[PDB]
Amino acid sequence: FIKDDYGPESRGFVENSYLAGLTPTEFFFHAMGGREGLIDTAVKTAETGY
Amino acid sequence: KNVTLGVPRLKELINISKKPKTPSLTVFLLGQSARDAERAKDILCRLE
Amino acid sequence: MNAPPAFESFLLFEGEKKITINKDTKVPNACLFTINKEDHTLGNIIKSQLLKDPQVLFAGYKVPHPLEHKIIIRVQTTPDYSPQEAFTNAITDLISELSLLEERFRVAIKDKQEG
Amino acid sequence: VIFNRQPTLHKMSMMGHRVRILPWSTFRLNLSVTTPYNADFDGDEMNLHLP
DNA sequence: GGCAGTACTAGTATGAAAGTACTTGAGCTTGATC
RNA sequence: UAUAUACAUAAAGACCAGGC
DNA sequence: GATCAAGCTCAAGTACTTAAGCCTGGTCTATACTAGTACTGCC
Ligand SMILES: [Mg+2]
Repeated sequence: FIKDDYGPESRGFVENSYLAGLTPTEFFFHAMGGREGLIDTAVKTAETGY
Repeated sequence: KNVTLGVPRLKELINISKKPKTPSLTVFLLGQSARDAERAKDILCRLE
Repeated sequence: MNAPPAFESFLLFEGEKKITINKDTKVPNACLFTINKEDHTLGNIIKSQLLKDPQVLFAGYKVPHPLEHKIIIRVQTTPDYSPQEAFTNAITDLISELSLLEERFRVAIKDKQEG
Repeated sequence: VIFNRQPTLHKMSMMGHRVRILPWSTFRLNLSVTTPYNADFDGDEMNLHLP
């Protein structure tokens, strides 16, 4: 992407559905949004248990 | 207005920590300053 | 290490009766058959032969659990027709069907070869 | 038997059961019972304490 | 043939926590004395 | 003929990997 | 009436205690220094 692109594609909006398949970058951003799910689930359990 | 919720807010109430991440105070207005936005912004300037 | 023997499905050991007949107290003329070491092959034939008998009000089977091999067949007939008679006529009627099918399949073979 | 799964978050995660003995190697339990223990069947394990 | 020195082996000796509570130091106020 | 061979030992700790 | 000293309170800095539950596997566990004993070489 070009510097200072605030458009929907550059900032992570994925316009494809799992069926048509994600394009390369949308695959990476989709992986960045899923890492935040894995991390929370690993962190919160040890706090909710203490 | 971003406030803390979920488990991070639960440690605050339980531990009764002196300094919460997000202290907040809701304020209600009595007279005509409640209905009018202009009369309200006046009190708004007095609290800030 | 706990896997049951393969033969344990179709073989009876000492003391197990093949069939066990217990009357059913909920209902008049209702009987409940218990067949050890059988499965849906045998149970389904009979049920479907009992429902042709117009003097049979109810017939059905179930395998209580798949890991233990037995069938449980409830039969309810009309008065003055015994549910043990219903279940015997069912078995003799299949034998008279399957003996007719094995003879008709042998004729179609000889016809089929060189004919 | 009493029957457990860790961690025990509330008290529905220890409930007394009534044994029935079946072959092969795994404890077997009704599917409605998988709501309290919060256990789905993929490689899970559950303790058994015989009073 | 015996004694001394050196080497080897065996045993013994030693960045990317956070928060709360307590203690110490400094500053301010009051009292006493000149 | 009688009588006898009865159970104990694999330490503990450290880090590492995985499971739910 | 003013100045100095003492006492009390407040704020800041430093130190001490905790960070999920159960379970299965594996690999690996001192080194260095000193003292004593044995063997070899030389007188
Ligand atoms: Mg699971």
